[PDB]
Amino acid sequence: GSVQIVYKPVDLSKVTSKCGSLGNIHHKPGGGQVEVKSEKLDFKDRVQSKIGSLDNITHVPGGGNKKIETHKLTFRE
Amino acid sequence: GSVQIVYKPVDLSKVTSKCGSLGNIHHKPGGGQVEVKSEKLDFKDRVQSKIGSLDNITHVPGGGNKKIETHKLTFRE
Amino acid sequence: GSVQIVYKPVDLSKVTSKCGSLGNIHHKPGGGQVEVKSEKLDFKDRVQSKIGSLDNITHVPGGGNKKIETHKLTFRE
Amino acid sequence: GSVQIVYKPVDLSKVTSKCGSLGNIHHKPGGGQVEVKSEKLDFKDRVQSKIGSLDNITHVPGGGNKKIETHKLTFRE
Amino acid sequence: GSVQIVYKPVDLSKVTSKCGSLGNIHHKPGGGQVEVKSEKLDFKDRVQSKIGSLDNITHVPGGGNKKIETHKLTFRE
Amino acid sequence: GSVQIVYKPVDLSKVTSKCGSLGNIHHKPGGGQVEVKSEKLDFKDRVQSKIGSLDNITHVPGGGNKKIETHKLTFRE
Amino acid sequence: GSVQIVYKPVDLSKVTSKCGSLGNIHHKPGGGQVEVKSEKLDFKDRVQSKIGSLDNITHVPGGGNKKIETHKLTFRE
Amino acid sequence: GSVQIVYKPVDLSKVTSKCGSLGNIHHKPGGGQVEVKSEKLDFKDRVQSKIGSLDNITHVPGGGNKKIETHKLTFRE
Amino acid sequence: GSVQIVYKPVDLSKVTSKCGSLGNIHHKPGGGQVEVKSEKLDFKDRVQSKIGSLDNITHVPGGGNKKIETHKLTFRE
Amino acid sequence: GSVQIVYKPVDLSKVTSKCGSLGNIHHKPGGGQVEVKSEKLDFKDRVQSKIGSLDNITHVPGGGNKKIETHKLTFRE
Repeated sequence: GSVQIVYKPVDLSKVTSKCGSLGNIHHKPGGGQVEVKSEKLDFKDRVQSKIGSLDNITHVPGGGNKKIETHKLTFRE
Repeated sequence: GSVQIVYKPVDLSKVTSKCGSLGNIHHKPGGGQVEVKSEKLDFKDRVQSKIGSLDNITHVPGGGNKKIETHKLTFRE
Repeated sequence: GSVQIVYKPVDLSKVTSKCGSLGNIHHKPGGGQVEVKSEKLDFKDRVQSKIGSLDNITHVPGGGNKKIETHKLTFRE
Repeated sequence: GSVQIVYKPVDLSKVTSKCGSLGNIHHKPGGGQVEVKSEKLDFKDRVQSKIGSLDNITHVPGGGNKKIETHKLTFRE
Repeated sequence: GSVQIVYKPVDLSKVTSKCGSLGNIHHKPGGGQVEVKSEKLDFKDRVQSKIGSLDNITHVPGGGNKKIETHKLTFRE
Repeated sequence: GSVQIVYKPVDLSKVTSKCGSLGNIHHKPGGGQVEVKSEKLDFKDRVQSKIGSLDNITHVPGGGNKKIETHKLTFRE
Repeated sequence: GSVQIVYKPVDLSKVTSKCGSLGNIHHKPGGGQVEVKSEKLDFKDRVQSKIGSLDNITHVPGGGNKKIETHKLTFRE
Repeated sequence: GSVQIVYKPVDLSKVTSKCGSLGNIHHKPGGGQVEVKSEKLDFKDRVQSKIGSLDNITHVPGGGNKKIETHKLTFRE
Repeated sequence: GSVQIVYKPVDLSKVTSKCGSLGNIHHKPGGGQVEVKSEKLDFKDRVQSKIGSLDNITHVPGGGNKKIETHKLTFRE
Repeated sequence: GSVQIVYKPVDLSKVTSKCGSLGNIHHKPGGGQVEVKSEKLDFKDRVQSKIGSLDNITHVPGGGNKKIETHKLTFRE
């Protein structure tokens, strides 16, 4: 019972950006107010939690391109 | 019982952007107010939670292109 | 019982944008007010939750193109 | 029962950015106010938690491109 | 029962940025105020926690590109 | 007798190929026979001769693109 | 008799190939026979001769692209 | 009789190849026979001769790209 | 009779190859036979001769790219 | 009769190869036979001769790139 598996994908891909100018961004929000009340906290096992967050993010990449490639060969029995 | 599997996809793809100018963005919201009250918190197993969030994001990539490619060969029995 | 499987798709695709100018965006909302009251929280297993959110997002990519490609060969028995 | 598995994907990919100028970013939010009250905290097992956060991030990469590639060959029995 | 596994992926990838100028970034938020009250803290096992944080980050890489590659061959029995 | 000659041709040309897959070429001619009889050969001055040849050529370039350019400026008086 | 000659050709040309896969070339001719009979050979001056040849050429370049350029400026008086 | 000659050609050309995979070339000709009969050879001046040849060439360059440039400026009086 | 010759060609050219994999070349010709009969050879002046040859060449360069440049400035009076 | 010749060609050229893998070359010709008969050889002046040769060449350079440059300035009076 011969089994042959050949796995050779070829990727010549290209994720590209060109910008001539990326300027004059202004991020001036007014002041936020967050008031969170939790009487008891009791986290267990796998938990990711954000309580009372005020995030002011300015994210200006000249690129920002991305490429996620996943390869997976699975030979069970 | 011979089995042959050949897996060679070819990808010459291209995700491209061109911009001449990317300017003059203004992000000036008024002040937000969040008030969340939870009497008891009890998270378990796998939980992702956001409570009381005020997120002011300015995201200006010159590109921002993306390419998600997934390959999967599965040989069970 | 010979089995031959040849898997070679060819992709010369192209997801492209051209813009001459991308300017003069203004994002000035009035102030929001969120008031959420939950007497008890009890999350279990796999849960994604957002409670009391005020998100002010300005997303101005010069591109923003995307390409999701999924390949899957499955050989059961 | 001969088994041959050949795994040689070829990747000549390219995630590239070009910007002529990336300037004049201003990040001037108003002052935020976060007030979080939790009567008892009791975290267990694997927990990631953020309580009372005021994050003012300015992230201006000249690039910011990324490439996540995952390869996985799995030979069970 | 001969088993041969050949694992030789080839990667000639390239994550590249070019910027002509990356200047004139101003990060002047107003003063934040965080007040977090937790009556008792009791962390156990694996816990990552942030309580009462005011982070003012200015992150301006001339590049900022990244490449995460993961290879994994698993031969169980 | 003022003579001004400005010779500035501008060339942004582009000779491009994209081939996803180029395979499975078989060049299997039958055997040939060449018989040339002569007695005298008296070549002189500029002679490019070729007598009694049997060529089998498999020429498979990945692009094989050509660009031939020729600029001449001649000036007598 | 002022003579001005300005010779500034500008060349931004581009001869490009992209081949995803270039494989499986078989060059299997049958055996050939060449028989050339002569008595006198009297080559003189510039003679490029080739008598009785049997060439088997497998030429498989990955690009094989060419660019041939020629600039001449001739000036008599 | 003032004579000014300005010879400044500008060359930003580009001869490029990208091959993902270049494999599986078989060059298996049958055996050839070459028989050349002569009596006198009387080559003189400039003769490039080649008598009775049997070439088997497998030429597989990864790029094999060429660029041939030629600049001449000739000035008589 | 003032004569000015300015010879400044500018060359930013680029002859480039990228090959992911270059393998599995087989050069297995059958055996050849060459028989050349002559009586007199009387070569003189400049003769480049080659009599009775049998070449088997496997030429597999990783790039094999060439750039040939030639500048001449000739000035008589 | 003032004569000024300025010869300043500027060369930023680039002859480049990138090969990920270069392997599995087999050069296995059959045995050849060469038989050359003559009686007199009377070479004179400049003769480059080659009689009765049998070459087996495996030439596998990692790059094998070439750049040939030639500058001449000739000045008579």
